[PDB]
Amino acid sequence: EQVKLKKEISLLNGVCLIVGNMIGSGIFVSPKGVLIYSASFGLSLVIWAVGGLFSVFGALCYAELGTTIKKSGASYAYILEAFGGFLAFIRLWTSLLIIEPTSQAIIAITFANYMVQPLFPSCFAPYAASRLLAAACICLLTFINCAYVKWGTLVQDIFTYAKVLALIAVIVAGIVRLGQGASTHFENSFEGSSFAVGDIALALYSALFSYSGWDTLNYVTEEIKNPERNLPLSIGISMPIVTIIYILTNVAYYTVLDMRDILASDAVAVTFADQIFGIFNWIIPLSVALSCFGGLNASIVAASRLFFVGSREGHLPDAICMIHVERFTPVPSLLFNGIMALIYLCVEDIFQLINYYSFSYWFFVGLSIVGQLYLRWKEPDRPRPLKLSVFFPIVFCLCTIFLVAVPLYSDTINSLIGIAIALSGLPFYFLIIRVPEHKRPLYLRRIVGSATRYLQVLC
Ligand SMILES: N[C@@H](CCCC[NH3+])C(=O)O
Repeated sequence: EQVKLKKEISLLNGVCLIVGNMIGSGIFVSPKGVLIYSASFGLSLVIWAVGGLFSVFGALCYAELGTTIKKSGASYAYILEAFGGFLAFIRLWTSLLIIEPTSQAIIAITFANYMVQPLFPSCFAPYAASRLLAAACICLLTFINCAYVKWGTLVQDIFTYAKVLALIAVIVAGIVRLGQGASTHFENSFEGSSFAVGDIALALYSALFSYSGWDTLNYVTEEIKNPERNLPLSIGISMPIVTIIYILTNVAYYTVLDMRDILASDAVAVTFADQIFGIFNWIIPLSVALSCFGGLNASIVAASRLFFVGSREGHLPDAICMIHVERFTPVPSLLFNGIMALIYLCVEDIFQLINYYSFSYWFFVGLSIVGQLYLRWKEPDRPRPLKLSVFFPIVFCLCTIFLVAVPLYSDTINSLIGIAIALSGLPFYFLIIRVPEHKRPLYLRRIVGSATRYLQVLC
């Protein structure tokens, strides 16, 4: 009965946090980032499959890591127990300022856009709506996750079911248009491609960037029923599902659209629909909005638990490690994440904020893998229920080196401002965190007063 974040995330709610968070407005809108560089369908599908394989290697690394550690945080519990503190600190701080607020605000804006879109198919949706609809979405998901976490897993479940239904719809349309005929785009000179170290590297980067989120279940891993089984099994059931969904929906696309109008189109699914569904060409913008809703709910669960864990370790203020008394949901962490996402709804060029945290994000996943190897070396006696091999940590450490080098020479000043964000986090750690609580002024008294006032949100 004691205040503890009860588990209540089954295997199904495990597969829905990963699949949900993963397939979101990635293959729905301009997924041709792997087609611009691999200028052919055959090479495009080969690079989809290869990026999927390498994301599977990363997800198996994280299954082993999350069954080894059994602490939520998913990049912050694996840097904190392998390395120490400071690096974990600037992983919560990068996720606190730039990574999680921006990603949630962008998913909210992209949900608003494609909710409104069937009304404004050619005209661009206004900036007044498509930001107020985004704030309504963020606030609704924060409230749904703040009331009952079973509600939050339910929302995630429903909208992941919607995602998979819509993508099965487009995949079925593609297979139909392939069986009846219409196989000109496919299997005929399929690979008049652009084999080149630059182009192949950038297409692999775009694919491996498109399967992100495989580490979403690891954020909520103190709340899984028997994590030892349900975390690796849910990851290993989610990753082939999402890889298959990706390569099949791209097959469909290529079968219907063409190399020309599949580029130079804003949201290629909303092009595919216009070519096939006809009068029901609004279903696909509706499904992009639903998939963005599922992805936003998963981002909110994961970010709320990242900040909760971060404050439980002493990094974020105590007020953020607090459960609700009767509902058992991290109310102050969720309010904080919602505050941050809504603040980042006021920014105009947020899709420009993407790239800083892009480099930093893959850096931190890499540092977590490096920490897994550090633990394999230093403590080869910790109970690891699922210990696969070293081959997967090694290959995905290499793939992380690649995914970190690509945005460091392509656009370097942005990644430098990302490192600047982490450096800006540094002073709080070297001046507030590392203080042993008995050197701070009556700022402590203010902090405790505020923490009590916010304790008056659980009662
Ligand atoms: N992978 C999702 C984004 C969620 C990953 C977490 N930042 C996408 O492809 O759009």
